[PDB]
Amino acid sequence: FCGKGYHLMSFPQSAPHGVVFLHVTYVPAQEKNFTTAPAICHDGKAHFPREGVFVSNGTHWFVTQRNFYEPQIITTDNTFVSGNCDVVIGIVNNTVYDPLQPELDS
Amino acid sequence: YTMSLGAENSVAYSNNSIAIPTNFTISVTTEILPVSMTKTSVDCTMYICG
Amino acid sequence: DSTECSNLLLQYGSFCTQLNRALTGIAVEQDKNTQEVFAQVKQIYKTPPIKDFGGFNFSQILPDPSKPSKRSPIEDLLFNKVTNGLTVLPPLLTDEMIAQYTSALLAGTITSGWTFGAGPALQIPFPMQMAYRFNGIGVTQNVLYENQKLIANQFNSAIGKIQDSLSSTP
Ligand SMILES: *[C@@H]1O[C@H](CO)[C@@H](O[C@@H]2O[C@H](CO)[C@@H](O)[C@H](O)[C@H]2NC(C)=O)[C@H](O)[C@H]1NC(C)=O
Ligand SMILES: *[C@@H]1O[C@H](CO)[C@@H](O[C@@H]2O[C@H](CO)[C@@H](O)[C@H](O)[C@H]2NC(C)=O)[C@H](O)[C@H]1NC(C)=O
Ligand SMILES: *[C@@H]1O[C@H](CO)[C@@H](O[C@@H]2O[C@H](CO)[C@@H](O)[C@H](O)[C@H]2NC(C)=O)[C@H](O)[C@H]1NC(C)=O
Ligand SMILES: *[C@@H]1O[C@H](CO)[C@@H](O[C@@H]2O[C@H](CO)[C@@H](O)[C@H](O)[C@H]2NC(C)=O)[C@H](O)[C@H]1NC(C)=O
Ligand SMILES: *[C@@H]1O[C@H](CO)[C@@H](O[C@@H]2O[C@H](CO)[C@@H](O)[C@H](O)[C@H]2NC(C)=O)[C@H](O)[C@H]1NC(C)=O
Ligand SMILES: *[C@@H]1O[C@H](CO)[C@@H](O)[C@H](O)[C@H]1NC(C)=O
Repeated sequence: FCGKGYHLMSFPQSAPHGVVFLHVTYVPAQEKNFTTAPAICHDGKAHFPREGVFVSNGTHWFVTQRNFYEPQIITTDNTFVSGNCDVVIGIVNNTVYDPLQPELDS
Repeated sequence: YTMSLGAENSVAYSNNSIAIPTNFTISVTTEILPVSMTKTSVDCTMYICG
Repeated sequence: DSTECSNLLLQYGSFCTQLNRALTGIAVEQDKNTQEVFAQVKQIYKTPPIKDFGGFNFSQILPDPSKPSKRSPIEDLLFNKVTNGLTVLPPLLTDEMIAQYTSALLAGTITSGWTFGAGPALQIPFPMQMAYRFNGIGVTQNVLYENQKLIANQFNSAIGKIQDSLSSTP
């Protein structure tokens, strides 16, 4: 409706008997393949991304936002737990870091 | 010639692979929309009869 | 073919030019409408040869290889169910090319979700795409993943009911 791509903003310009809209949009570029999984199996629990997606570069698993590659460590703060690992089709095994663990470890 | 719709692009679909963008383009496009016409008035008596 | 009639018709001026111009404008407007509706992608996307979409069946909407027209069963049913100086101009886009455009749109929305509509087509597994759509309407991803077989069965049943309803209603 407001240009090709994800619409960011628009600017109006007057024209003879008309209007010209300059649509400023965000276009994704330089995409890269990654291996993806619906959920992460850890401690017999299924973890799902809170806002992002699980991606793998070949050896390590990360969670990133869907529209830009920004890999982050899969923690309990960006994932949520729902059920065990027996139900979700395609769940893979990976560790889930806990930020609170070094606090009581020290 | 017989016109071509577009270049063929077979998307590499598989059940466990995703494509994530690593960059972005800020694209500005133009959209021209007419708003008004010339306001014309015709005197019917003067047009038909002078 | 009457010369006298045309000579008398010339006394009325450029009415014929106006009518021809209006009809020409309508005729080009129809082609513009078809371009605006169907030609929204400049890439002709194709489905993978293996139809592994996590239980989701799209056979009733994807083009049938057995048919020479390369139409879907639903589109084939739709085409079957629709039945002195005058000329009929053919449309600029033929039915097979319009079907090809719909096939490209279907392949893009199945293999890439909404990414192809906003830029480059980014591949994503179809259950993950459905989970994204679930999040769009405010339902968590887990609900989709846990009940994936049920959702796929319901979708296939609904598509079959659509074909039956179209085939059974005049
Ligand atoms: C996937 O990305 C991770 C993190 O960027 C890579 O792990 C790093 O690899 C470099 C190279 O040896 C090491 O110096 C870092 O210490 C590693 N970081 C961690 C947290 O282990 C990983 O190698 C990448 N895998 C591939 C196949 O590219
Ligand atoms: C992921 O981890 C689970 C749990 O550790 C693995 O499930 C085990 O599989 C072995 C061999 O198939 C069984 O003997 C265990 O009883 C299973 N445990 C549970 C809790 O189910 C699973 O195989 C692992 N998957 C991968 C790919 O490593
Ligand atoms: C992601 O991987 C797929 C498959 O490995 C790549 O698709 C192939 O790309 C090559 C290079 O142009 C083509 O010659 C093949 O025909 C493609 N195969 C299919 C099935 O499309 C894809 O290019 C990769 N994407 C990225 C960004 O690396
Ligand atoms: C993302 O793409 C932009 C293109 O706009 C890249 O910016 C270019 O980077 C090269 C290499 O440093 C420069 O020579 C160009 O002048 C840059 N262009 C502009 C407009 O600044 C950017 O580096 C890319 N980033 C990644 C991570 O690929
Ligand atoms: C997808 O659905 C189609 C049709 O709904 C299935 O095709 C049917 O397959 C059965 C068993 O082979 C046949 O008895 C039917 O006659 C087929 N129907 C049609 C219209 O051809 C198809 O098997 C389903 N699954 C897949 C993976 O394509
Ligand atoms: C993808 O399909 C392969 C079979 O080709 C199967 O072995 C694998 O488990 C599937 N992965 C998922 C996540 O469904």
